[PDB]
Amino acid sequence: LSYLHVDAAFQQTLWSVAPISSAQGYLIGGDVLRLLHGECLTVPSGEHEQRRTVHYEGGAVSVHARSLWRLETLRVAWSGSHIRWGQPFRLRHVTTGKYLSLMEDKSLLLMDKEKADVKSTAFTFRSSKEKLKEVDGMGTSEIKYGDSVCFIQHIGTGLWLTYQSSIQRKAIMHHEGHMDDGLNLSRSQHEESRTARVIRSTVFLFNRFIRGLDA
Amino acid sequence: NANVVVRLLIRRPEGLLAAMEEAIKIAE
Repeated sequence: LSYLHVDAAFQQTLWSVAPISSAQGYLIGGDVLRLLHGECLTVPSGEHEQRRTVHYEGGAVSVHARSLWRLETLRVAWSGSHIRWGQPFRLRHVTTGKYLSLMEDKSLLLMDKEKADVKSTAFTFRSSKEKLKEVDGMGTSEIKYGDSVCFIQHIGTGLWLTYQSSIQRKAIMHHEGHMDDGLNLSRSQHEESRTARVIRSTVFLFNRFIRGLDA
Repeated sequence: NANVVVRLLIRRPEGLLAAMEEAIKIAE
């Protein structure tokens, strides 16, 4: 490591390795996932905001690109463990990279990497809608994908996720809400996770291309 | 020995022709 331009040189530099992981169909931390209902959480399309509100509906978008969210558990080491009901995530819409930035008084927005604090956007999982802690291993297989009913309470305000009443059946923050906020899950496969980061890397260059030449 | 000395000559290094040209007229 030079002085911040990393390059192979004739001076040694220490390198403290840290692990991430080491079965089938369990919430292992780091997956890019749809968030099904029993219909899944979307973001409004482009060519029309720059995609900042949040819809929640069915359609072909659950087969399509925008409905893709990636958990990032706070532990840098061993983030590839399984997921138990209560360790937190900082969710992220992967096609644009914006975090699920929430102020429950204001709206359920999509801001940049500034609002991604441990409190401004962190959510968790709670198996009950009642109001009610570490290991450095590859995990205890708590949640599954197809057979799971999950519910989310924000850390920063304590409010709970329910839907309102081109469908804008919008997920909102409340105290009790409905009884059919029943988050079922589906993982996205290998290349579907791969294509999404390819699109985001293009737009962060192609819009960067277009803005520069128009000077 | 030709292998060993140069390996120990990279662990500390010490343009040379950019520097030794400037002293080629160095006097007083």
